[PDB]
Amino acid sequence: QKVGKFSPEVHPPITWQECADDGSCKTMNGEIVIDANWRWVHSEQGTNCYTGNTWNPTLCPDDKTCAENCYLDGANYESVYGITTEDDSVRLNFITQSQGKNIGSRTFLMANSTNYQMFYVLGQEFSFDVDVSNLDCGLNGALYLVSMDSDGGIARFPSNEAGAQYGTGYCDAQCPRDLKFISGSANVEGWIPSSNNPNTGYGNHGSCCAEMDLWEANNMATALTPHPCDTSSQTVCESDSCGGATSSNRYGGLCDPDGCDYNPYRMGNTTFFGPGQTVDTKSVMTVVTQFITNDGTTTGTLKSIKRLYVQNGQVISQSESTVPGVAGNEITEDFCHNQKQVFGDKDSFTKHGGLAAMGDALKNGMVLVLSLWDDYLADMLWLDSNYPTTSPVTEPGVARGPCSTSSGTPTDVESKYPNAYVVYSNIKVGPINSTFK
Ligand SMILES: *[C@@H]1O[C@H](CO)[C@@H](O)[C@H](O)[C@H]1NC(C)=O
Ligand SMILES: *[C@@H]1O[C@H](CO)[C@@H](O)[C@H](O)[C@H]1NC(C)=O
Repeated sequence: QKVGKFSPEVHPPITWQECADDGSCKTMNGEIVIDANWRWVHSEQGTNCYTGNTWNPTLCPDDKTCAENCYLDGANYESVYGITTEDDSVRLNFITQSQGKNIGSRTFLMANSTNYQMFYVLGQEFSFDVDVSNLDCGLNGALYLVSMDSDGGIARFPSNEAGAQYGTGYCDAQCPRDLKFISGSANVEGWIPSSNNPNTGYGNHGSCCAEMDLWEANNMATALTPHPCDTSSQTVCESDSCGGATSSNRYGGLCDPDGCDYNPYRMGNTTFFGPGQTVDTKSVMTVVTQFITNDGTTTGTLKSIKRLYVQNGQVISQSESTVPGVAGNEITEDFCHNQKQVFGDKDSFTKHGGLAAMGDALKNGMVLVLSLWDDYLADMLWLDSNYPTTSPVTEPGVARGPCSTSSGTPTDVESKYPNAYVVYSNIKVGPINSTFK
């Protein structure tokens, strides 16, 4: 992608902290960039290169031609995308009106104006605070890690002239082909609009990546899900090599589209995560995610992922799995194997390396994503509600939340909750047990 000049790109700044065993935590300055896919893509004096879910056929006949012709540009974070920052806090609004109608956003935490803040959390812990009280079923405020390049693909693909500044170089375990710019080129070739989503379509190329879903939730449900890949860093895909939820064969690819999820509701305890419940979604909460290794050091193999919450001065641990025979409250090899077994989902997790593989991604740098969206693929029924909708409720793994099968249809949630939003704050990174108590 090339760089336009109609608006300057100003990242709204955010603080976060780095802790030590003490409990002492030092303040680190950072800033937030919107994903390139939400940007206006225009010609020298555009004239859109991309409107709705369809490219400009004259401006973008090919990837090479479109790369010559089209430019990324600066984003008005508040007035257009509903994005603001407040000391340690970031807020993302769902529906924001201006010249156009914006639905949600995907953003990344940057260290400086040109580079993503890489995190190294193997044997470490990652903590943050979140307000999901103004979210409802159908919505998903996601906070997660991906194996992106610090620079946004500039070093590997010089034709990319914008880089991490303009939020380029995205990838994940879904190996997504909806990205307009992949690897220094456009992805207009072989574009097919989405069947239900009027904003997205899919080109002949995708962007594979490891993915550690720390947090995907609304006020009714949450999910912690590692997604390993055969190879860890950003790999490009051709069309049907991809796999992923978007494609027609989701498992014919190099990454795991499902992951080893832990959802308390899905694992049996239906009075743990929700409004007025053990972990009370009506109020702000701290979300701790430890990453235990073999030797308890930063160099060992990822043995376990532990979840602790902190609310109102009380440490509250992850609730157990009452599913037989799926034991514990931690994500491990043995838990994941029995999970996939007992639930009857394809064990794509192990096929692509499992937790060992996911540790390897974490061993290298991974970038922090903060996002908020509704789901056009599955109406978010895999997070809240019963999935698949046809199967019996009481069948193990079917019920993931207390929400209707009929809810979460994008048109309804966009019509119902235009003032909905998420709040991410109080981001701390340090040794196990160093970011709370
Ligand atoms: C951003 O941080 C990276 C990593 O240290 C560095 O390579 C780059 O030069 C930085 N940019 C600055 C300080 O302007
Ligand atoms: C649900 O989880 C909570 C939190 O650990 C626990 O106190 C409660 O016993 C669980 N419910 C059942 C039926 O075990």
